[PDB]
Amino acid sequence: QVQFKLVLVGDGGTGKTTFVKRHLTGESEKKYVATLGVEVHPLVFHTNRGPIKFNVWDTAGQEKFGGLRDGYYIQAQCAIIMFDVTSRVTYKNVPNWHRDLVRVCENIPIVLCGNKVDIKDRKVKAKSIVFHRKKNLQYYDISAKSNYNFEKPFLWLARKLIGDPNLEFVAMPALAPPEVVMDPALAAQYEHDLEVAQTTA
Amino acid sequence: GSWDCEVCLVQNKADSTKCIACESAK
Ligand SMILES: Nc1nc2c(ncn2[C@@H]2O[C@H](COP(=O)(O)OP(=O)(O)O)[C@@H](O)[C@H]2O)c(=O)[nH]1
Ligand SMILES: [Mg+2]
Ligand SMILES: [Zn+2]
Repeated sequence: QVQFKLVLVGDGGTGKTTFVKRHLTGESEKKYVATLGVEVHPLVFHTNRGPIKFNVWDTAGQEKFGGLRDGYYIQAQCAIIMFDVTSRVTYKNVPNWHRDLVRVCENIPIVLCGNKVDIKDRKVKAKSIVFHRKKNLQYYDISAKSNYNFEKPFLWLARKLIGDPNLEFVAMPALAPPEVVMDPALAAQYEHDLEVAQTTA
Repeated sequence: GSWDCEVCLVQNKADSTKCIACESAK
């Protein structure tokens, strides 16, 4: 069985727990690690080359009080760094998370995710999201509450870890139904805005 | 040989008596 420890980090309140819990089996088969106060969600995705399991480490809120302990990071093979596109300070703190992460983990593939893009009054827009470009990371807009772009970070990570740029997910995992609607037009605009931003500067 | 932690799922060495991550016993 192919599996990877994936650490999910970012400021308190950015939507990490809401994001990981979208995956229904990941939630039903989650494991609590009492010593570190972590829940590990085993998220299986079915690819054209078979199942890949991401064991996603979600905190119990301790990130609100400072950096996470070494044991949280140890043996991570990949990571998602999340911020909230409605809270500029959460984006300002991304470089801190990246530092703390790479201090313990070095090499690993990392996706940067701007969460909550379902919220109309967006504060951190495409033109301001630069950190990934500075550090060779992949970026996605997401909305945990609507499942918007849910699979994207996992698929990018899988391709990187497996070393197969043509890897595909055969089907989406079973997800909790969207609690909010992600306006298709809005999504189209944000995707374009990221394209424009990517070709810019 | 190596052993997967049944508490946190991290892969550990044969030498390891406890998990390098979560300190759980083999
Ligand atoms: N509108 C919206 N709210 C969200 C989204 N994701 C999380 N939230 C809200 O943000 C708050 C914190 O979410 P939580 O998962 O606890 O964030 P965490 O502390 O990083 O784990 C909660 O009230 C969530 O309902 C999202 O995609 N859209
Ligand atoms: Mg949380
Ligand atoms: Zn362990």
